[PDB]
Amino acid sequence: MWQQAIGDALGITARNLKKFGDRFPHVSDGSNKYVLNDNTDWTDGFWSGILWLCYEYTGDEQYREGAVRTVASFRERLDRFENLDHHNIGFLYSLSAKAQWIVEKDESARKLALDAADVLMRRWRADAGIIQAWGPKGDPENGGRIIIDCLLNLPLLLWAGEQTGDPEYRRVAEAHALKSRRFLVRGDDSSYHTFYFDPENGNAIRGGTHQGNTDGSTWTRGQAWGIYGFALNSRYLGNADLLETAKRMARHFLARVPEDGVVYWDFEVPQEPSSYRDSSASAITACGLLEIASQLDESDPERQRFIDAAKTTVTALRDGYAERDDGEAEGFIRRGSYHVRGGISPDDYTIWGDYYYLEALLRLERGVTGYWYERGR
Ligand SMILES: C[C@@H]1O[C@@H](O[C@@H]2[C@@H](O)[C@H](O)O[C@H](CO)[C@H]2O)[C@H](O)[C@H](O)[C@H]1O[C@@H]1O[C@H](CO)[C@@H](O[C@@H]2OC(C(=O)O)=C[C@H](O)[C@H]2O)[C@H](O)[C@H]1O
Repeated sequence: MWQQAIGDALGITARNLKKFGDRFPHVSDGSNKYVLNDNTDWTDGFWSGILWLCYEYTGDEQYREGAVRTVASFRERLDRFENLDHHNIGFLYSLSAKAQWIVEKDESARKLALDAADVLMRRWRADAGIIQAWGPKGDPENGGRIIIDCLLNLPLLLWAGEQTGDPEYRRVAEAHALKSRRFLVRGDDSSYHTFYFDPENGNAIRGGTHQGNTDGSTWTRGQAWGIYGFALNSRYLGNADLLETAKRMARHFLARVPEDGVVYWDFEVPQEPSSYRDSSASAITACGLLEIASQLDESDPERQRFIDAAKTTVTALRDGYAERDDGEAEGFIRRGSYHVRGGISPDDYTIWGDYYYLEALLRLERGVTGYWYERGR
């Protein structure tokens, strides 16, 4: 059912850890090999997250040892503040530092994650009323810009608050999430990728993207970040509207799933085989669907509908996109897309797609929920 699928991921990760050594996988680029970086992108945490996931599934120290080393790398990355002037602090540290604390209660890890939360919390522009996504403070173009991806960076702040009792975190967390819900989600339940606000007064300027097909289109990964993001924020904040928004976006997504069960990179481009896909968006949604259901009561007949939608998605990814552990392939699922608009890895492995695909599996097979919040929140 789910064991075989997890088995391939397990074997692939085992080979990868040895081959990658201390480096981090990002995306493939025209082949079955991952392009590695020295912990300098926004995705390094997904590697740490996959290693932690494999460790919890097998108990095999080879995975933990690898994950532990990535934690040391993140400590050094924070120390020399390298490529951290971004909102992705959550993506980077929730699945690495925070994960280790969620996994084994490592105090050193905990503090590393809290330290990361601090630097991120400062990304909040009291005026704009939002956590600046990309660029430096007051950038001449991105000072007041929010990307839907940012919702996944909030759990690190929400977690820090509960661990520090400091109300700062939660306040800024909810402010950004409500702000996103109001300006990133559209009236037909679709969503904008990013939204711009005046840095000075904070007024709403417009919604748009440089990644989705058009400013008014629906980039599937963006819709996915919203589905999982809003659901995650609904858990921490006990916010029913955020949960409703998650459900709305989920139904919008599901109604546009193609015949083979995996989505194209954008809902507004030609929905046919010649268009590029984004298996990572389907993977993210599977997790998001399960997160949503977990917040619903059994009497709610929609709960099982989302659980089944999730199962169907994962099975679809497995059957038509998953790689077998053939001793060479380095990715879990094929046909993810980084930047179709730009021709950058438009049909490749994406480390985030792999992580969510694996998180969905461990959630479905073991009930493991990733590292966005303390197990059992
Ligand atoms: C400079 C960054 O890396 C570039 O590398 C590209 C490489 O991945 C590809 O395989 O080959 C290309 C040609 O050699 C090579 O240029 C990418 O082009 C990348 O776009 C570029 O900037 C990064 O872009 C991402 C996405 O816009 C930024 O934001 C992240 O995006 C996403 C997402 O879902 O795609 C999630 C995160 O929340 C968000 O931060 C990165 O910040 C930026 O570095």
